[PDB]
Amino acid sequence: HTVCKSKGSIRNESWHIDSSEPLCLFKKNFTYNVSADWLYFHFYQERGVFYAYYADVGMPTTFLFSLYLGTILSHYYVMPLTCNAISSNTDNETLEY
Amino acid sequence: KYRHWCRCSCLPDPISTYSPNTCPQKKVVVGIGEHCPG
Ligand SMILES: *[C@@H]1O[C@H](CO)[C@@H](O[C@@H]2O[C@H](CO)[C@@H](O)[C@H](O)[C@H]2NC(C)=O)[C@H](O)[C@H]1NC(C)=O
Ligand SMILES: *[C@@H]1O[C@H](CO)[C@@H](O)[C@H](O)[C@H]1NC(C)=O
Repeated sequence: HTVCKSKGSIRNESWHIDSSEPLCLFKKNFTYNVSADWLYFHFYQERGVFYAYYADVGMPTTFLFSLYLGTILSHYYVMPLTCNAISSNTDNETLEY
Repeated sequence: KYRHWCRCSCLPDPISTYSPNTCPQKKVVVGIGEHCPG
């Protein structure tokens, strides 16, 4: 699970525990438009290569990056975001995915 | 999930088994270039 920064909860963000740095194949940061209302992503795989698209403004998407894995991805999951900012008693805001 | 005699298996390995429908390991062929999954 994860926790949001503003108005945090009594829990702590803990989804992985690594004593040392594991082997990585891709580590890069990107910047997007913070004033955007909606975000769109195109994720797919082909010939063992992972492709990813993203868009901050407008409905059409643009190329972001590509990664080679050599395996076949099978499952995906969205972990819950638990904090005190998406509640009903507070301002009316909900999470959509 | 566990391996389910009543709770038997391929017996022997899938290389020389006679019940491929019940054996969990399915023989596959590489496609356009990948790695041997097992
Ligand atoms: C990508 O951004 C994240 C978050 O801004 C960076 O993670 C931070 O890393 C510094 C240095 O290790 C820490 O002091 C911060 O606490 C981290 N922030 C968070 C939220 O974890 C990350 O380093 C950036 N990656 C690159 C390659 O610059
Ligand atoms: C970000 O989005 C807002 C609202 O969608 C838009 O007005 C703005 O031009 C976009 N770009 C930047 C750099 O703020």
